[PDB]
Amino acid sequence: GITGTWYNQLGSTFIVTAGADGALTGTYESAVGNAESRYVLTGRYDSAPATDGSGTALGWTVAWKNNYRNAHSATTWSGQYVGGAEARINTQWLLTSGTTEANAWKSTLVGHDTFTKVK
Amino acid sequence: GITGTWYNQLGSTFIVTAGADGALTGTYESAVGNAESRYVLTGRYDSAPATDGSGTALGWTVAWKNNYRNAHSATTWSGQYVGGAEARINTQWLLTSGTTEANAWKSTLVGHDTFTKVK
Amino acid sequence: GITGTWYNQLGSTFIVTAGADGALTGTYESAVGNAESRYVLTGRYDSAPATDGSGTALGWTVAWKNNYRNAHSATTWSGQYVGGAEARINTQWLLTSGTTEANAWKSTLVGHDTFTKVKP
Amino acid sequence: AGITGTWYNQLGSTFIVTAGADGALTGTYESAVGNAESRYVLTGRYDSAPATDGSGTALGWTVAWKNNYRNAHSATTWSGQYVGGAEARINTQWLLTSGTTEANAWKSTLVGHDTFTKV
Ligand SMILES: O=C(O)CCCC[C@@H]1SC[C@@H]2NC(=O)N[C@@H]21
Ligand SMILES: O=C(O)CCCC[C@@H]1SC[C@@H]2NC(=O)N[C@@H]21
Ligand SMILES: O=C(O)CCCC[C@@H]1SC[C@@H]2NC(=O)N[C@@H]21
Ligand SMILES: O=C(O)CCCC[C@@H]1SC[C@@H]2NC(=O)N[C@@H]21
Repeated sequence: GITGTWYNQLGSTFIVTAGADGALTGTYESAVGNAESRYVLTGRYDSAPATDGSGTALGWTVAWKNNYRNAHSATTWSGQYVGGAEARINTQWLLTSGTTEANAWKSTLVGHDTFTKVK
Repeated sequence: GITGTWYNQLGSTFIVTAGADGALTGTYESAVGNAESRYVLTGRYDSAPATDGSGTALGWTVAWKNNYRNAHSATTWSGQYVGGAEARINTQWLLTSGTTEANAWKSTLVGHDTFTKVK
Repeated sequence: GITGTWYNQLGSTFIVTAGADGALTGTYESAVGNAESRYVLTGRYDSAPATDGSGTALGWTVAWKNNYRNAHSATTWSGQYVGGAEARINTQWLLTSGTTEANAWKSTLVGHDTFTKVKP
Repeated sequence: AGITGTWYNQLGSTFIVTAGADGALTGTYESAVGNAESRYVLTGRYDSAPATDGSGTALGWTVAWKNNYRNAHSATTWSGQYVGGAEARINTQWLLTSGTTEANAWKSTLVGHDTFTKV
């Protein structure tokens, strides 16, 4: 259910393949921030989720360097996939920028992204 | 400097290889929680960091399923590598469990782990 | 604007008064968790926000002890009030439970609540 | 009662607090970093009947970063627990939200962790 194209509330595009082995691989294109075009992502998901009606835990990382620019930053998304008619991936994320030690207190943004199969 | 065996303040063991393509690959073994033995990890890091004294941004994911146990959960660590005489990786993390829709409000733990190469 | 009765996406009820010099005071009633009835809250907000369309920063705390039970925990909400035709308070929160040192790694839940004045 | 007094975190900030019998926290905060000058009002709450099994005492407080000297249009909340004894600490995680346009709301919130000691 996870493999495919997903869109969050910002209009970013998350292209992912879920491997039989628990791997997530794909590309991420952000609608905002110091980013242009596609970035590599890799992550992991629970390939044998609970028998009951529970979400499928997952996470992935983008480092914001590609052939066009380098923001010296990385975002990790941690969340769960929920299938069905209005399938969603509900996430919280941490975006860490490379900082000097003096500025490390302000290195990390936190937020939440909800991904759907429709824009 | 990222490639190696790292330990956090809980005693967990993070074995990682940093590839020239920006990939992080390896295994994680937690000293705590619903976990036993090693788990696959994958992540990304900035392969061309700033040269101005800033750390190197990175992130990785563990889904807590292996051949022995499945916690139906995933952790993402977002942080930066700080080089020096005593290299360190400073992270914040998000641990999401698969939940029902009604219990989604309590799906995600947050914390912070600091890693060094001192066993 | 901020003063009023607010409800989040869980159906929890946030009754707050914004004071002239930056105080937030009121009661919180959670629809979920180890909680029943109302709890005291206190917080702070920016009483002189920007006038450029930016939201109004604010935050508050609940310790989850009242006359009926005590969860040995506290939540803080950090967020901003967004004025307009549909007033909204958008927050992220941290819920810390009192733990032993050995369990401190799992002391804190994180989430996000959005509040409106629409009664469920 | 162990909460009442002057605390310092790892940044050099000073946290001056009084714990009321009813569960109130009141005092002042002076940050060593950020868009901040002199003391700011804080208010918060703590568990005034904590467990007696060696667990910490849950607490939180808020600073809005306006005082008579300046206004950063931001607020921080600290959520954590007090741990007593010879090496007393208040261990926290925090969320700092800046007032933003809706277009920039995705980057409104910084997250971190502060450890307060009596020294
Ligand atoms: O500005 C940067 O340093 C890189 C781009 C950051 C984009 C963030 S990642 C979290 C949030 N979700 C998105 O789809 N975009 C932003
Ligand atoms: O309990 C689970 O659901 C799986 C084990 C989680 C262990 C967490 S991940 C964050 C923290 N850092 C560690 O080294 N262990 C814990
Ligand atoms: O279970 C507890 O320890 C006390 C109740 C916590 C309820 C939380 S606070 C964050 C979220 N928002 C709500 O309205 N309820 C939950
Ligand atoms: O820059 C601002 O908007 C106001 C100052 C923020 C200071 C933060 S609060 C979290 C962290 N802990 C501190 O003691 N200072 C910083």
